[PDB]
Amino acid sequence: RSYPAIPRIYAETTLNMLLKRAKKPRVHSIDEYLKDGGYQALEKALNMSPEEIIDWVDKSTLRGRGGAGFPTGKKWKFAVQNPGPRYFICNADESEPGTFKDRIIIERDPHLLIEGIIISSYAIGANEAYIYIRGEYPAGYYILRDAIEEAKKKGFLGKNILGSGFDLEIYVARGAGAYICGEETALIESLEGKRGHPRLKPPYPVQKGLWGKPTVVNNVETIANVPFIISMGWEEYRYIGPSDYAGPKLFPVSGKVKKPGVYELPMNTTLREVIFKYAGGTLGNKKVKAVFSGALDCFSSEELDIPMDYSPLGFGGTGTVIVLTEEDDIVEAALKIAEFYEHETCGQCTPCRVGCYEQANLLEKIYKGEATEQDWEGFDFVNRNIQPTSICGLGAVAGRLIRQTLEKFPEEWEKY
Amino acid sequence: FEFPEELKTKLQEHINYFPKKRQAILLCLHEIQNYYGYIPPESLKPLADMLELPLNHVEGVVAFYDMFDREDKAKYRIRVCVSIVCHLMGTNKLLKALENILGIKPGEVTPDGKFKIVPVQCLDACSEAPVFMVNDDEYKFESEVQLNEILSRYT
Ligand SMILES: NC(=O)c1ccc[n+]([C@@H]2O[C@H](COP(=O)([O-])OP(=O)(O)OC[C@H]3O[C@@H](n4cnc5c(N)ncnc54)[C@H](O)[C@@H]3O)[C@@H](O)[C@H]2O)c1
Ligand SMILES: Cc1cc2nc3c(=O)[nH]c(=O)nc-3n(C[C@H](O)[C@H](O)[C@H](O)COP(=O)(O)O)c2cc1C
Ligand code: SF4
Ligand code: FES
Ligand code: NA
Repeated sequence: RSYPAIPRIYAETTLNMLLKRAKKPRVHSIDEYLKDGGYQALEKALNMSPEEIIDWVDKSTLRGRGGAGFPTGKKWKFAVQNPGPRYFICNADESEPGTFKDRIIIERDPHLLIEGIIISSYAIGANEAYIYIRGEYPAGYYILRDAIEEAKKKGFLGKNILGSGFDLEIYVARGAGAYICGEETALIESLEGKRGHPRLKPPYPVQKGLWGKPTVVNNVETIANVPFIISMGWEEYRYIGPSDYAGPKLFPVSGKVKKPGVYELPMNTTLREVIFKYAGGTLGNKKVKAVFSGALDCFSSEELDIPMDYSPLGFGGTGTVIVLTEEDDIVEAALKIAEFYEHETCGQCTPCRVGCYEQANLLEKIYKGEATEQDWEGFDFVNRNIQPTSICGLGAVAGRLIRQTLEKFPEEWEKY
Repeated sequence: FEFPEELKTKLQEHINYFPKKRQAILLCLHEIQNYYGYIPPESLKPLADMLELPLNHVEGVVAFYDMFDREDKAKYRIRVCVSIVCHLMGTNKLLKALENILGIKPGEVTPDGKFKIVPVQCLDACSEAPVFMVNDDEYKFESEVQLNEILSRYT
């Protein structure tokens, strides 16, 4: 059995949890997973009440790893207050620039994710679960399909799992090129066989989701923590990392570092430590100019001492670290971010549709030295006016990183 | 028009996979593009019938999703990441190497219909930048000599 080629992304851990197996760049099949005590947290979970599993996930303080940090236990609690049938969805759309943390769990330790999906589906009473994986992860899709079949053969999926009376089938859906399908309501629209257009929210999916039924959407990395919470118990989980932001976290580090890759570290690690202590510092020991938090925020060299946690002054986001050094042109970099939003707006909202397009079109003119004075003023205006009337997070942040480069690097923009 | 029996059986497998037929639309379109090297305009009506959807719904779905190509037939799609990290790490060197080897630029197809260069957004293998795919396979670009050897595997 063969899979399409995947680059061997470097992975390193100080905690040996989510990267216990995924630190090795290869598929860990079910026999190897079972040797590490795999699926034993599922066995323990099936001997617990769904309410007790929600309680432990709540007490663990686990927060959503998809970027918004919503408390997981609280999300599941909301869904179970609504009558069934309920659905569980694993969000494997991972399409934000720089964010390659989820694919290494999918490709290398698929059973860790599957075990977490089964436990999570049992906890919310969902008998149908989905993995929605982006179309540009074909290897991850085939690895998951094969691992699901392995789990079914071992009796971890299907009807009456391990004599518990709990039924579950996991379906794997593929995306087809749209970053917006990572937004949970557009993901649901895509699972329904439609274009990936975000819905007005509230209602949150826990109230009205797939086929208008209570639906929990959780990110791959969030789900991969669930077997650890059950296996170790919530108290031992709360003892990982700092007491206020407990648990392991994956940090995808790229750009101008010596050792780019995924680092599993506690959340009290600073951004400076991620770059210098772990990722080996910068290429050619050149000065750090900026860190792009995916396509969301831009941190300057004066902001490297912030913790990589979910605090107000913390790095936040998905812990995506893209390092730019002194040689990297900030305007050329801002243009690539503008191009990303131009390419990914779904077009439902007028200021988002026209603003994402104009921001990239005008920024290209500025970069190429073809912009008029009106093009410069128009660009500033457009960048500030993408968010109005937006119904999803994309319109709200399409100008964010670019505005931060204008504020933090005025001298470079001034040259253009 | 009628789908060949080898493709029809794969489409029927996807259609019967999810609880509802219409959920299989993207998997069916991926299967059609794999078989033909693009989405032939004549395939949209027989697919709509199989999914029990109106033709307009299927056409709107094909138009929305970036991976689907209704215009150019290509045996091998070379997806080149044109996003931020690969830009910083050498997308321009990868594009130059591809033009030197194949004689084509992004959006173009070789005369034999063998390769098409498709510029794409972040493929999220950024630590291995610059990134490209050749159909389902994904790689880090190192140099022209290395790229030439990779492309020689696609016959
Ligand atoms: N990983 C990636 O590829 C990627 C891409 C884009 C954005 N992001 C992140 O996504 C974030 C925005 O995501 P969002 O719009 O889903 O955020 P959100 O704050 O609206 O909600 C986050 C999650 O909590 C749930 N939720 C929130 N309030 C709730 C409530 N009152 N009751 C029940 N459920 C509730 C939502 O349904 C969702 O599941 C951004 O801040 C960004 O960091 C990540
Ligand atoms: C434009 C947009 C794209 C998103 N992309 C992703 C993504 O690729 N993966 C993900 O899990 N969440 C993504 N999210 C966040 C989801 O909507 C949602 O918050 C998340 O999947 C919930 O899981 P969590 O609570 O485990 O984080 C995106 C949000 C927006 C607004
Ligand atoms: S804000 Fe933008 S991406 Fe989100 S629904 Fe509106 S047009 Fe689509
Ligand atoms: S920017 Fe090219 S793979 Fe992410
Ligand atoms: Na997608």
